[PDB]
Amino acid sequence: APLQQVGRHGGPNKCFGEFQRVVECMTNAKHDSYEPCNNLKNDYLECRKHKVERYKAFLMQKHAEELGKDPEEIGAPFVRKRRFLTSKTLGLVDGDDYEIGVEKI
Amino acid sequence: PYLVAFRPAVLVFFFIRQPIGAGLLAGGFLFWQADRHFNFGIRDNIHNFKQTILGFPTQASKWETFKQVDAQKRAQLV
Amino acid sequence: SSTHTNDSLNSSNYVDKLKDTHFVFENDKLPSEIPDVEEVGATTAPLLSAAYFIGAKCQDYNDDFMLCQKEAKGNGPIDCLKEGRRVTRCASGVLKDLNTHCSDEFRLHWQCLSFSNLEYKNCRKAESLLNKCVFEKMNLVKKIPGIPEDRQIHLKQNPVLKPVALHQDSEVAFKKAQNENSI
Amino acid sequence: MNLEILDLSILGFYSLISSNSFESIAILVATIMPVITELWYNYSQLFALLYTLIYVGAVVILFVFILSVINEKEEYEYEYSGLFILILVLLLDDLDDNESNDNDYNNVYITDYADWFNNYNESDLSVIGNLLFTEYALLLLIISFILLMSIIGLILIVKKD
Amino acid sequence: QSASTLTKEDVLTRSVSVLRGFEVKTKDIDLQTTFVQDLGMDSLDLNDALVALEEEFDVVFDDKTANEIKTVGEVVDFVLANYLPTEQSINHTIR
Amino acid sequence: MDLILLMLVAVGLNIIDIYIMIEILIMGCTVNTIYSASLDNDMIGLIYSLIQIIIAGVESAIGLSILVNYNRIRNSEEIE
Amino acid sequence: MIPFEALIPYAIMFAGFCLGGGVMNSAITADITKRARGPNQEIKRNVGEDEGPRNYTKPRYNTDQWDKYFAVRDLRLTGSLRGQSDNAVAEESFKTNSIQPYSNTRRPWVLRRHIIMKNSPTKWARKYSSRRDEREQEIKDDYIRGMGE
Amino acid sequence: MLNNLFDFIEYIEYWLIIVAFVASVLIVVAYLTVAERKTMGYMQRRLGPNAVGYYGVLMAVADALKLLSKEIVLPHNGDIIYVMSGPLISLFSVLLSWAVIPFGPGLSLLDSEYSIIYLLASGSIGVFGTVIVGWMSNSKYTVLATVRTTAQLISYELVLTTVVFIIALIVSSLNINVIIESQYNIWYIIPFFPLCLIFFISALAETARPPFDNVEAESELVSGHMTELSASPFVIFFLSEYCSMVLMSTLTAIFFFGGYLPFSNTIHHLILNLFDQHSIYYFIIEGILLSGYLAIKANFFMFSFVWIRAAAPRLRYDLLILFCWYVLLPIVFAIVVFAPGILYCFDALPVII
Amino acid sequence: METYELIDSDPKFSRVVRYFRPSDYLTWALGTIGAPGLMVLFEKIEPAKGNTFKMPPPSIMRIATTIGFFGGFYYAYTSSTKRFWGYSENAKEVAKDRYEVKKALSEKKSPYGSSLLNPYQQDMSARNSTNSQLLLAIFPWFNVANHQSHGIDLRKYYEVRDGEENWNFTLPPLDQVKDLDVAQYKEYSNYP
Ligand SMILES: CCCCCCCCCCCCCCCCCC(=O)OC[C@H](COP(=O)(O)OCCN)OC(=O)CCCCCCCCCCCCCCCCC
Ligand SMILES: CCCCCCCCCCCC(=O)OC[C@H](COP(=O)(O)OCC[N+](C)(C)C)OC(=O)CCCCCCCCCCC
Repeated sequence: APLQQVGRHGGPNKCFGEFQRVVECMTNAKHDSYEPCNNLKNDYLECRKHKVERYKAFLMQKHAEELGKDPEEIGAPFVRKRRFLTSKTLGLVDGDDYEIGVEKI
Repeated sequence: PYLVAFRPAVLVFFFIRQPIGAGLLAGGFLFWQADRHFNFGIRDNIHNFKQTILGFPTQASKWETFKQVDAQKRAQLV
Repeated sequence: SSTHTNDSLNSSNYVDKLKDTHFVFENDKLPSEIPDVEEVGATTAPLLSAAYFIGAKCQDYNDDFMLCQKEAKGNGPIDCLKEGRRVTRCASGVLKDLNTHCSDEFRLHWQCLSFSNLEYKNCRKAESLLNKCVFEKMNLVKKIPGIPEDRQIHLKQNPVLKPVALHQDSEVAFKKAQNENSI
Repeated sequence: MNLEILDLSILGFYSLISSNSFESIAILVATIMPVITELWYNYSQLFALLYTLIYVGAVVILFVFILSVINEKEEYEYEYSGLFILILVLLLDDLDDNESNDNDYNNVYITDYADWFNNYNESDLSVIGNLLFTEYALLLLIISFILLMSIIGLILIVKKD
Repeated sequence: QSASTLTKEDVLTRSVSVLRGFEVKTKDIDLQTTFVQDLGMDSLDLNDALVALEEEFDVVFDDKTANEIKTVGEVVDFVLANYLPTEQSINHTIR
Repeated sequence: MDLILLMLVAVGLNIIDIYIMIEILIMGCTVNTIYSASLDNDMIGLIYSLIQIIIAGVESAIGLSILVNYNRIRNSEEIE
Repeated sequence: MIPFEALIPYAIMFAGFCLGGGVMNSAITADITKRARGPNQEIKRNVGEDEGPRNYTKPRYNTDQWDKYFAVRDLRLTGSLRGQSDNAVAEESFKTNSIQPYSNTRRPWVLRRHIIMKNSPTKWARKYSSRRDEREQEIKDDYIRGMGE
Repeated sequence: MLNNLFDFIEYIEYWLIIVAFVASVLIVVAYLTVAERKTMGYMQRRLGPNAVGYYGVLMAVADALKLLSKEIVLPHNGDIIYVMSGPLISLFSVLLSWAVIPFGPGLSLLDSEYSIIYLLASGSIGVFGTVIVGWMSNSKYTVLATVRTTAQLISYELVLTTVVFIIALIVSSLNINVIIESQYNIWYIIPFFPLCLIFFISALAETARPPFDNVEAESELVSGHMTELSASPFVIFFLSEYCSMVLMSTLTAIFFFGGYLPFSNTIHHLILNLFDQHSIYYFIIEGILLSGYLAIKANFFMFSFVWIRAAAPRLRYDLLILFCWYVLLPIVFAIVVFAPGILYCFDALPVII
Repeated sequence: METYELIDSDPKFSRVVRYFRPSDYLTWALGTIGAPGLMVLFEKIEPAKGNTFKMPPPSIMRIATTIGFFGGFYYAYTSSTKRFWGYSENAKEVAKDRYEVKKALSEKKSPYGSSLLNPYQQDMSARNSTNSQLLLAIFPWFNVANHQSHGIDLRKYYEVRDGEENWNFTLPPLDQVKDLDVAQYKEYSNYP
């Protein structure tokens, strides 16, 4: 059994476990048909693309629009510029809005 | 990373040699960037037109399916 | 490793622009049913300086937390919350003891690591003083498993690789102990 | 503003109006450079550098062949085109840049969660070599075999003797 | 591709037009029409015509034939038998 | 624009221009492999990408030699 | 007879390297140490009287993924990517200031815009044929239909 | 002002660091042109430039300013794309290669685990920019020089790439800074003395320097690819060629002479013990010291570039191809098999640390 | 199918050569001289030049002997491999295999041998080399490593069969045999 889905550090990646449980199910001798392993196939494909999870987020965003809910009042706060991950945004006691250093670690 | 160094060199030389071809290409480039930045929705609506005419599940098609299930499920409880 | 991923900060802001990266916060605390625990507040250099003393003090709790992860069978982060809180408290206990017993020796070692690219080989002298102070006051010995006790690299008399730049504070503090302790 | 869009807009314009063979060997270099930069800044810096190391050597060999085969044909020839038909073609092309029609996959953003289990932390090239030289060593040895065939193949084609 | 597409009527027709642009005694030119008698060309006029007929058909008369040519029909015979299309580049044919 | 085969106008009118199109077309496959492998954190895809680059460079050399000898055949008199 | 005039340009070339190294070693090291002093400008610039000598942090090199997690973790504690702190306990704000990057997963622009590189049998199928997306939409619809059971 | 003025310097500080980095490299490149003529002059028992500026210190400035005040020769004002694209590609390539050169520990603009690949990849682009000058040009000397540039590139590219890979193999890393720090106890000149010669021979061929100056052979191709270049396009190509000489001299010092590591560890500690480490002045001196070690080693190889030009005649490029493919390649591929075998025999396979 | 007892699903290179029967050496010689002999036969069937017989030059017979020598070994290697796999009659090889394994087990030594390879590389090496003899006619690949993936259970060596009582091997339990998987991961479950 050759290795598949090898992470960048040589070990199993995020989705290897899903793939491994599919192989074990499909190759088990206790199974009359491949029907038991159908949910395991969807789980592996969901691990890679997250297509159903993205689809759920599509419904939640759309359902919030039709009820007039504010996107900025029900979502999660975010910052787009890395230089402005400031100590005030991070919540430090002596925080400030001055830019952080990202030029050279 | 070499496009960052070359881009100022190529762009100015492109305008020098072909000022009208460059202005038309650059003008169209900026117009779509204004469509995306200012949410004019022109590119999105073209995309929604292509999916509708080619039989893809559109954004409205997927939302209609949800509304059909929503009405079906509510009556199943009531 | 400088590979761009979707789980941490990337190389530059051109990477964020191409990925349209959003740095997202969550204002919600952990649920009240889960018991609270104070997180470890030490940064990279103090933690690396204290790595082998946290290992020598929390070995039972570190192994028990990791063994919980193996027995969790995928349900890892949920089923080992209680074991994880023990690990955090034990690690904070070591850092607490360092700042009360070996404060100057401890702060000397991780100030050298900050001065020396966080390479253990560059700060042997300050490490030796910290090892001596910790052993006398906390009875903790640094051990590198899998090798004989006399082949441990941190105890090598004449290492092949040595720091190019000398930490002046470590040189001064090493001389002071030489003339006062090993008479 | 994603300035790579403008770069590909200029490249598509010059591919429609290219006339001689030197311009084609420049369309190739004008294509690898956007690829290398975008790989460098988004997905893989390792393969951005591998592209530069290998394709440039292929480009110069390609260029030197143009010198030995340039045959006066397209310097004095005429093309018609039309500026209006060029720009209209590029406008219609620019309208549809959605290579995929999964709207949720293209619109919803995702994240990954980091873990500290990988304490032996090395570069992607070390893992690629670790697998290539151990598990897929047959693939490497066949590639070595194909490279040998090219050496013999080039000689039996070009050498008059 | 690399073969002639010439007919005896076209070569004669193109020969007559090229000979009509000169100062000839008569404009009624056929195959039997001689250069010295019917058209009235001296030594230099004849060779001006031959080179003019060379450029029209992209052919080159050999020295032996050119010195001994008498009639218009002989030129038409020569063009039909010796004309070849010029070789094209390696890209014109296969592309 | 793709379905009306607009790419047939972007390819130049020399045999070498067909070679460049083939290299660009294959390079599109490798960029797609690198993109998927990086998102999945899968080194098997990157091994595939490396194999494609080496193999694509082999056929570039084999095709060039055929075109090189094809041009020699035309310049065959070589009375010099 | 050592010709000193010939050795003058080498002295300036020697000083050329020393200009780069002298500036880079000191300017970068000072900035890292300055930004490691605290979470705001009044602590970075001003020097307290009761504080001891300034200990400097040298630039980092030969890093890996752990150093990226460490840098972000340091930022959440001190406001600097190379902050310094050996406190056994973090502040309360550290429990809720985690940073999670969310990014799109779209194919490169050169893949979906190059006039030649975007054309292939499978790319046309993905872009113009609805056969693939019809099947995958069934999977998504089953998720909401199966909620009631 | 005050506060706004003070933290605006912090907002511009790293740009000045780059400007100082650019200024430092251009000073060496400018005065390498002066040093070459001074070195050749005394070897040829003349003086070299000593009349332009005090003792000749402004000769480089005069050459640049005079060439920057000259008319640019081109068929039309809109034909800048022809003879300017080539010089810019060559200049941008060599300048970008300097981003990975560390003047001290961690003092490189770019640091990555693939700095070696970036170094080789960046310089290969400069080769492309040179051949662009003969872009269906009607100048037969430019056309004849473009053919020779490709022939030399095929010669040195394999040897230079493989030599750097052997050095990277001995440390099992492609980071340039790790390779320098791996030479604490031994400089790779001693174990790989044959490779240092081969690296320098490859550097001479890469930079088109004599005895491999077959591209710009004045006695053969008047000026080679530069015969039609005047004023600004000529300066940029001339500037990039001498930038490459400094780069390859600095790489010879990095791959085989320990980079910035001190000649004497005892003396290095003695000098640095005079300055308090709690003061910023210690790090200025250390930056001067470490770069000085790199400067001294690189100055010797920049001297060696001039030295070989003043002693050896030029070799024909068709002989260079046979020399690189029949002699250098078999030797280098022997060492690429030799070195791992030695290390495995003594259980000393390298790791990154 | 006339199957037999499985001895080793991936026999080591040295074991295959050592277990050569005298006929396997005989076929190795036949391959070595069969290649020069076929060059004589082909000339005899139809002369290469003209119509008269001409002995092929000595340089051709030298390279032909080398080609036949490798071909003879590959044939003999596949002949002996089938006995390990059980495809061919291997009664003699089973008795020899059982004696060698029981002898090594009684010495508390691995029947497979100690390896320079770590657990991954032993597993990887077995994946690459197992069943590779099926393509030995196309390109060579041999098992030259001491891995433990041989497709056999060492408990079958703990039952005395007919003609093995005079060996008097006292076999220890498998957890005391050096360099075996079942006696390697004592302290850590991910380190041998
Ligand atoms: C340092 C900057 C170097 C480049 C600066 C010069 C800018 C010119 C365009 C650079 C590349 C942009 C895309 C062009 C692809 C090649 C198409 C081409 O034929 O070159 C365009 C050039 C203009 O000729 P023009 O007169 O406008 O058209 C012919 C009219 N019958 O016709 C020519 O033959 C001149 C080409 C000169 C040699 C250029 C070699 C290619 C260099 C590309 C490096 C950058 C990669 C591309 C980045 C931009 C991508 C669009
Ligand atoms: C295993 C240990 C490796 C040793 C490492 C060094 C390898 C060098 C190989 C040289 C072979 C050679 O010079 O080759 C000579 C070849 C071709 O010569 P040919 O036509 O065959 O005639 C010679 C054959 N004879 C004599 C047997 C008949 O061209 C040359 O003249 C190359 C000249 C290179 C000079 C470059 C100057 C570099 C200066 C360096 C200052 C720091």
